[PDB]
This record gives sequence, structure tokens and C-alpha cells, in this order.
Amino acid sequence: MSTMFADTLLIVFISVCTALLAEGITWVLVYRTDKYKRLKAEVEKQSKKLEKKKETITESAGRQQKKKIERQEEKLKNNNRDLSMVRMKSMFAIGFCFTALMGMFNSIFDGRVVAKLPFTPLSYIQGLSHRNLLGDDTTDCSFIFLYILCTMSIRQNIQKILGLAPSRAATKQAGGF
Amino acid sequence: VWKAFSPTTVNTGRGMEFEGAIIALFHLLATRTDKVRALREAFYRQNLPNLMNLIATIFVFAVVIYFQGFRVDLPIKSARYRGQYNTYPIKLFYTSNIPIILQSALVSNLYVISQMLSARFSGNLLVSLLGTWSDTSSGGPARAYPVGGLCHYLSPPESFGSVLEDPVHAVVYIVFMLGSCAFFSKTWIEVSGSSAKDVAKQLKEQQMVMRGHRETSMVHELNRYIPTAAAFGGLCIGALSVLADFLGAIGSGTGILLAVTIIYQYFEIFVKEQ
Amino acid sequence: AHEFTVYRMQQYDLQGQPYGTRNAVLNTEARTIDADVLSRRCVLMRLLDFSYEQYQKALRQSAGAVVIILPRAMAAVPQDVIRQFMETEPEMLAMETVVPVYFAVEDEALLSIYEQTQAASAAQGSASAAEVLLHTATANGFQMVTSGVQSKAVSDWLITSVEGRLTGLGGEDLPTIVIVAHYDAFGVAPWLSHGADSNGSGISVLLELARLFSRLYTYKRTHAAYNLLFFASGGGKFNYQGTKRWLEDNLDHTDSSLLQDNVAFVLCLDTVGRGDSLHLHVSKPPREGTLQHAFLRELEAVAAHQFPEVRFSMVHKKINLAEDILAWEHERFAIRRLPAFTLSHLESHRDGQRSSIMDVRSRVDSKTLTRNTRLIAEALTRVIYNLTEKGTPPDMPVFTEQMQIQQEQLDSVMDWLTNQPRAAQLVDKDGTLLSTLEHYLSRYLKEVKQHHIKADKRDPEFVFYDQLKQVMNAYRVKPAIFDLLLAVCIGAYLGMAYTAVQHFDLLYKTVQRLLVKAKTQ
Amino acid sequence: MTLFHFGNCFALAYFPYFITYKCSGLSEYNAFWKCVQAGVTYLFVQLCKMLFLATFFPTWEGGIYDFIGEFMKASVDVADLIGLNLVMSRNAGKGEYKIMVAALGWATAELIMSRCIPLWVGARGIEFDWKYIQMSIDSNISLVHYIVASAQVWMITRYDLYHTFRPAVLLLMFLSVYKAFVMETFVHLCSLGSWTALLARAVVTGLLALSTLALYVAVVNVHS
Repeated sequence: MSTMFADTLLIVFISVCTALLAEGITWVLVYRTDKYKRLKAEVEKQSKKLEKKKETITESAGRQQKKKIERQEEKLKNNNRDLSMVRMKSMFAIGFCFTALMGMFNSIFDGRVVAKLPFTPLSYIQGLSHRNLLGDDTTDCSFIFLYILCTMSIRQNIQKILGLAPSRAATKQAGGF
Repeated sequence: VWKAFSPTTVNTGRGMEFEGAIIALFHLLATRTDKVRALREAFYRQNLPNLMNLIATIFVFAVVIYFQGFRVDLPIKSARYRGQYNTYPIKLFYTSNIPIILQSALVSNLYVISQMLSARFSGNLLVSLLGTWSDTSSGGPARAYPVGGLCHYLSPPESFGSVLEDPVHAVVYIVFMLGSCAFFSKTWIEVSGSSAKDVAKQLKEQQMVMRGHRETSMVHELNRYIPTAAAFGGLCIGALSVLADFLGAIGSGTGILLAVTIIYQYFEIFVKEQ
Repeated sequence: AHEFTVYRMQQYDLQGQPYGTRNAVLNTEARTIDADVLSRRCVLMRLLDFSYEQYQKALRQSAGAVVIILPRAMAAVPQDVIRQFMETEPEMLAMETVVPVYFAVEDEALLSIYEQTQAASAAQGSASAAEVLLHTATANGFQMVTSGVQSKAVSDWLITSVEGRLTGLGGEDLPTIVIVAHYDAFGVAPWLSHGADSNGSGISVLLELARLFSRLYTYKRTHAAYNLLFFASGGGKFNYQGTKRWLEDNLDHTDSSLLQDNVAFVLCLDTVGRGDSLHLHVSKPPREGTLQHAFLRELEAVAAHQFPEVRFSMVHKKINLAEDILAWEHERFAIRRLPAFTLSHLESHRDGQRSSIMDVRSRVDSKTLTRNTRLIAEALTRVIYNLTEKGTPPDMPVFTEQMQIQQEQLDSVMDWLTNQPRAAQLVDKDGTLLSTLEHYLSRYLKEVKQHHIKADKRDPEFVFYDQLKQVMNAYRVKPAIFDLLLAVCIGAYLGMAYTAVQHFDLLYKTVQRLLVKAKTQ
Repeated sequence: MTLFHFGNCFALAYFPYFITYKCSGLSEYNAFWKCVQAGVTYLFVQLCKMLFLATFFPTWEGGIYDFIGEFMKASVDVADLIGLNLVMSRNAGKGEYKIMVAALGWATAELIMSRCIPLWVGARGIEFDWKYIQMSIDSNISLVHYIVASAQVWMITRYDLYHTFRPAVLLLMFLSVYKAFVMETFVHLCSLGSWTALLARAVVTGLLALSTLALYVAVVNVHS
């Protein structure tokens, strides 16, 4: 096992560890909190009641039912904003952990080619794929780029396996915020 | 604010010194083993804005606000509506900053004319009487001071030391400032249409009537107070300006008075509109 | 932190070819050669432990920088190590390297840092992973940072040569003999290029000859019928640029009639301060009956008869125009068709001693320099006065008693030359070295003049770079694993504090019970 | 690495204050604004103290350790006690609530003014120094010391405090005021290492805290 592939595997392992740490932090600061559980349940219940009322509401529903829909959309949006702010606190904590993680990566993988890209990166991403690497081979993969790909793949899969992924209803409403 | 917090460094012959009094104080306290001596130097710096000067400015600001709050409330009732009590406030500074503004503009024009006349017609007796200017680069950015003539008498003395050196100049300046402020306040009330008659006319237009008093009576009562309020307020304003200048408040005594009164009027406008 | 002075390996371009180190800025952790991974690390090597193979290994591994620690006494350093370094030094300069190379004189703090880095590098292999983690966490790292900016080319550097003349009895039309020595020193580090032997010895000989000839020419009875020109050339080590410019100015311009038709010969002195071997390097063998041949014969006769210890021989080298750098100064004259030869104790111009920072005053022997100066002076005087045809025997020295060479003066001149580095990139036009040299020549010679050569802007023959000297700062640092452990300890401390505050009521009740018991008792 | 050291120092300095604020129930009382007011009072008192020192005391030029100067600084430290008393009188509530609000606001204001800027500039530097961690511990020691001082000031200011307890309270207040001067003199005299000095400060603060707590419990029980 050459040092290059060993570094690749170490980066994958670190990305797994950091995804698990980020999920643990999110669980400690958000998922376990009664405010979060309550807001999530409220968002899901209001979304389901809004959908069911939209389905049951024919054009003949009348200005009063439309205004009741609008009032429910407003309540749902407010609850979703509060939920987003609670998640944002975790996002900030994870941001701070990411700053620390970047320091660790610099200490371990500085100047080292960690993987070979089977393709030439586009010039706009080359600044990331070849960042802080010595060489002209644009197929050289930077630890930053490999870590980003690993984190993007692993984090969502882990959330889904653990059932900690935001509910699709919550994501649909978060699209507004 | 710039003089208080400026991060620019000016090279005094001994060392590079921060212009901002607070920043210089913090830098000196951090960098100097003699923390007490550094603090004293920051308080009594000859060449840069001092912490003591900032404290003097804050004290003046509080005093000015306290005087600004002085008012005489005249009870006015709606004739149409029973039981509606409102007060017409006659402020101590009835004429506002305008007497200061007019005096400063007149003095500014006099200085400009005097400097032009001195530059173009050197040695004429009228030019010397109006003002003689000398550029004193005494260890500082060049400042042209009027050393003789009316402009000299009109100029504020820089310190209590200068007042002690030239007592006649300080007395003449104080008398001129107080007299000009009182005169401008009296003239301004008549020119502005803010005389007791005009205020009574405004009250009549607003259907506000003083209890037990006809509108003519209102005019007489207002005429009793408004001229006195104007002249006394102008005298007080001049005295406060002179005192702040002697105290060396940052931004000038006139400047601090103008800022405080303008802010107060703007706040009153904001509250009234709101 | 510890701040110490570092001397950067020189950067220059000659004839469009890049030489030396291109980078001058360092911000990397210090490591010894023992470390497995040197990439973007400052590699510390002692001169005693320095090896060319290790230096190449660091370059291959893309070391962040190389710092070479020099012992304070060069004489103290073992001779074999100095010889090996001198042999490696031309290859190092010839090889262009991106990695910055610096030289630092040893200091006790620097040695302690080096030892600590060596121990930290070694410890990683010897222990189990848990022990290695603990050792790394407790170990102190050092971060090396250079205060200097990146180096830049000097567009307008001027090289200055000094010339002086003594007229013979008969005027300028008389045959002119030119004695040339380059004053510039060269080495891996310009600030350390004292160049005591190369060519401080040659300059000392030239100045002593100038004094002796001036004294002879002062008096009509001893006044010769020759013109003597003494030329101290700048940029000798950079392909004799000063000599080339001086030759162009004298020969292209019709007014400078002295060189066009009157040059008897040119004697160049290079590295005459050491050794018992003396070699006369000639581009073309002197023809019989020429003044250059007469000088060669006189020099051989004087060496054989008066100084049998000195082994004199003639070395013939044909000029190769293809080579970018001329081997010897006389080659430039031969290119201009002037008869010229170089006298040196070195068998070859390629000897590392000729271009080394290790050429220091202690290397030069005052007795050897005095002997070589006497031999040169006797041979020149014998040629100038035609003593052999006049029947003066070879064994008899002219330079005795009043005309004796002054050893103390030669030593003082050598000390003055070696007190400061004389690298061409450090010798400014207004420098003390040039002003003193001009004053000294002016004392004994007439019409002393300074000739200034500047590289062409369109096609610069030489380019010099700044940032030859910098301050390097070693900052103590702790590894990220140490920071992680400290963070864990802080988290445990916060947990203990939280539990203590939560359970404070138990403490309050216990104190209340104790106070009640104390009241009851 | 520099960020890791700065983050560790900042967390160690800041989190204990937050833990104390939450656990003591001040958050339940919405005391945050009262703590801010206490910090403003601290800033005012510190400014007054600096002005007093500059106006009344010239700097001694003697190279030797300025024993008189340190004694004068400790004497001026009484202003901090006066400010704490003013804050507690301004703040309404139970004695424990007043003590905790005053101590927390005063300690937080001192920490912000005196250590955050040094932590920010120094701990982000390339060089690792233990001093930043020591200062972070010292902030916690200061917080405990201020809690003790506030409790002592409340006890002395109690109208119902028995005359027998009053001398003990006054002595404890005297020791608290002069603690910094005594510690600096002791460290100078013994040439103590920074870790030993920090440990000694912690021990002295702990002993003062225990004595103050015992006296407080005795005073409360005597009225219970």
C-alpha cells in the first residue's frame, strides 16, 4: 500500500469521523432539544394539514377558506424559520469544527498529492482540486477537494441511515427560507 | 469621534503617537512599563487630543443637555373641547442655535475679508485695524492666528494661559460674544415671525386658548416672557460656549452646543412626526 | 522565539543562464535530515555532517528550505570537511534549485534547537504509536520564518575597476607592461566570500609591486624605460566583465593609444598566496625573442636559482570560445590579441578553492605570499632592466635592503582585504573597499582612474539579486494532536465544574452540619 | 495550530461563566441586563481608579520592585468593592441573587477588558505559550474571587450582621483586597514559576472562598 493510497484512505476515514462528529454535535445541540422536537412535529403536522386542506379545497371554497390557508401557510413559515434558526446554531458549531478540521488537514496533508483524478478538472474547480499542491499535473487531487467530495457523499447517507436527516416536508418548507 | 478614536499615527519628534485619544491611551498603557506616567501623559498631552479634554467635552455635553431641558410651560386649553390641557413650552434657548450660527457666519466673513485685505494690501491702516495675520508653526501644524486688530480681539484665546497673558483680549472676546448672541436672538425673533404676536396668531389658528385669557391676553403674557427668554438664552449660550472653549472641549464649545441643540430639535421633530 | 542571521545562497544570471536559489522566503517547521518526510520543512544540517548526497536527497524530497550551520572558526573546522565542501560547492552553485539554501553561523541557541529537532525526528521511529503520540504532544516544535521579502533583480548594478599608470623614461611611446588582478571574491554565500587567497593574495602582490616600481621610478638613476599599468579588475569571477569593458574602452577608442600598439605583455595574478607550486597559464606558448618569452625565461631562471623550493611550470591551455566562462583572465587579452599570461598556484581554474567561502585569511601563508611576491618582483625587474643581458647573475636579488618587501605591510593589506566580503554583488561604487583601493593606488601611481561597467538593459551579461542576508526566526510551537488533547482536558474540566456547581447544595448542607456540630461542641 | 490554541483558551475562559450563569438560576431571573449594567459599573469604576492613580501618584523611577506602588494599587482596589456594593444596592432580589449578579457582571467585564484582547492577539500567534492557558485559568480564579468579594460585601452591608461577625468580615475583605499585592510580592520574593504562582493563587482563592462560605452559612443560620 503506497503512501498515496494510504493518504486517500486516511482522508476517507477522517471524512467519516468528521461526519459522525457533526451528526453528534447536531444531535446534542438540536435533535435532543425539546424546542427542536416540538418545532419539527409542529411543522410536519401543519404541512400535512395544509396539503390535505388544499386537496379538499375546491375553487368553491370561498375567500374565508383561502384566508385560512394563507394563515396556515404563515404559521408554517414561522415555525420553519424557528426550526431553521435552531438548525443554524448547529451549522455554526459545525463551522467552528470545520475550521479546526482544516488546521488538522494542513498539519497532516500539506503539499501531499492524495489522489489522482481520472479527469482534467474544469478551470473553475482546478483552484480547489490542485489547491496547495506542488506540480503541473492538473489531475492531482487536493486533500481539500477529496475531503469535500467525501463529506458531501457521507454526511447525507449517514443522516439517512440514522434517521436524522431533516424530514422532506421540512426541506420543502426550508426551500422558502 | 475621529479625534476620540482615530487610528492614524502622527510622528511626534519623540515617537509615533496615535491621534485618537482612546487608541493612544490603550497603546501607551500596553507598551509602557510606567502605566501611571503613560496615563498622565495621555491626560495632559500637549500636542494631541487628551483624555482630560474628552472628559471635559462629556461634562459640557451633559451640562448643555441639562440647560436645554429648561422650559416654561404655559397652560393652553382647547376652546372646543373641555378638559384638554396642553402646555406651550417656551424653551430657555428659545431662539435655538440660530444666534450662534449668525454670529459665527458674520465672524467667518470678517476673517475672510481681513485675510484677503492683508494679503492684497499690506501695510494699510484699515487693513491693520481689521486684522494682522501671522502663521505660527510652533511645533504644530501651521495655524494662521490674528495677532492684531479686530480679528485678533474676535479670536478665542487658546488656553487659560493665553487668557492670563492677554486679559484684555479675553474680556473683549467674552463681551463681544455675549452681546452679539443677545442682539442676534432679539433680532431673530422679530425677523423670524416667532414673536409673541405670531405665536398667539398660530394658537388662534390652532383653536388653542389660554384659560381665562383672551387671545390678546395671550399675546401680552407671551410678550412678557419671549423677549426675556430669548435674550437670557442667548446670554447663557454665549457663556456656555466661552466656558467650553476655556475647558478645551473637543470639537469646540460652539460646535458642541450646535450639535446638542440640533440633535435635540431633530429628536423633537422625530417624536412629533412619529 | 530565537532570531539568528542567515546568509542565502547567491542568485545570479550569467549570459542568460539561471544560477542558484530562486526563493528567499521560508515559513516551515524545522526538521533534521533524519526525518522521513522533509517536504516543506526546514532541513537543518551541520557542516560537519553536511553531505552532497543528503543535500540532493532534500532537493529530491522538495524540502521547504536547507539551513547549513557553519562552525564559528573556519580554521577549527577539519581540513578534510572543508576540502569536501569546496569540491561540492561549484556543483551546488551550478545546479539551479527552487529550494532556498541558507548559511547560519553556529550559536548556542541554534545548536540546542538543532539537537532538539534531531531528537524529535529520531524518537518517532523508536516507539509504539501511543508513546509516539505522547512524545509528539509533549515535544516542542520549532517554526522557521524568514523576515525578508522575495528577492528581486538589480537592474543597475555597476562593477568598478581601478587603473593606475607609471610612465617610463621616454614617455608613453615606450612598451607598456600591464599587471592585472581581479579584486572580487566569489563563493556560495556572497557575505561569506572573503576570497583571501582568491584573489586577495593577488591584489596584495599587485599593490606591493606598485609600491616597489613607484619607488624605483621616483629616482632618475633607477628610472626604467617602460610603461607600467596596474589594473584592479571588477567582476573577475563573472567572466572578467570589468577587464572586457576596460579593454573595449582602451582599444576601440583611438585616443587611448597606450594599449593599441605598446603592450609588451600582460601578467595576471590569480591565487598566488598559497602553495609551493607556481603555474604560468598561457593561451599560446610565447614565441622565442618576444618579451613574453623573455619574461617566462627570467621567471624560470629566478625560480630555479633563487627559490629552488618553488616548483615552476608552464601550463598551456587553448582558448575555447564555445565556453560561456573564460578559464583565465589572460584569455580575454588573447582574444583581443594582446600577449597575456596568468600566474597562479592552482593547477586548474576549476579547483574548488578558487571559488569557495572557505578561502579565509588563515588559509593564506604570509611567508609563501612574500616569497611569491619577491619572485614576481625580481622577474619583472629583470625583464624591465634587461639584467641578464647586462650580465647580472640570476642568484643575486635586486630587492634587498632598501627595496625589501615588507611582510607587515603585506599582512596588513591581506587583513584589510579579508575584513569584509568583496563579492561583486556587495562591492558598491561608493564602497569603502573601492575608495581605500583608489587612495592606495593614487599614493604610488599616477593618473588613477575608475572604469564603471553596467550590464546592458536589452541583453544583460550579468544580473544580481538582493536578499543575500536575512533574519530567520525560530518560534516554539505545539502539534495539533497536543491541541486536541488540551481541548479534551478542557472539556473534562468544564464537565467537572458543571457537576460541582450542580452538587454545590450538598457542600452547603455539609458546611451547615459542620458549623452546627461546632456550635454544639 | 494557532486557531486551536486560541479556541481552547477562549473556551476555557468563557464556558465557566456561562455554566455559572445557567446553574445559579440567573437566566431564570432574566438577569442578563443586570449583569450588563454591573459590567458598565465595573468599567466606570476602573476608569475612576486609573484617573485617581494618575492624578495622585507619580511613577517611581526605582528599578527595584515597586513595593509602595503595588501597595497603592491594592489600596485603590477598594474602589472595586465600593462599585460592587453600589451594584448590589442598585439590584433588587435575594442576597444570593445580588451577590451572583454583581460577581458575574464584574468578572465578565474584567475578563472582556483585560484578557480577550491579549487572548485574541497572542493566542493566534505562531508561538505556543502556556501563558494564555494560565491566563484562562486565572480568569476563573478571578471569577471565584469576585464571587467571594461580593458575598463579603453583602455580609458587611447587612443591617442585621452581629458585631462579633463584623471584624471577621472586615478582615476577610482586607485580605481579599490585598490578595493581589500579597501574591505579587510573594511571587517576586520566591522567583516562583508561572505554574506555581497560578497554583498559589488558586489555593488562596479557594481558602478565601471556603472561609467566606462558612461565615455566610453561620450568619444565615444565626438568623434562621
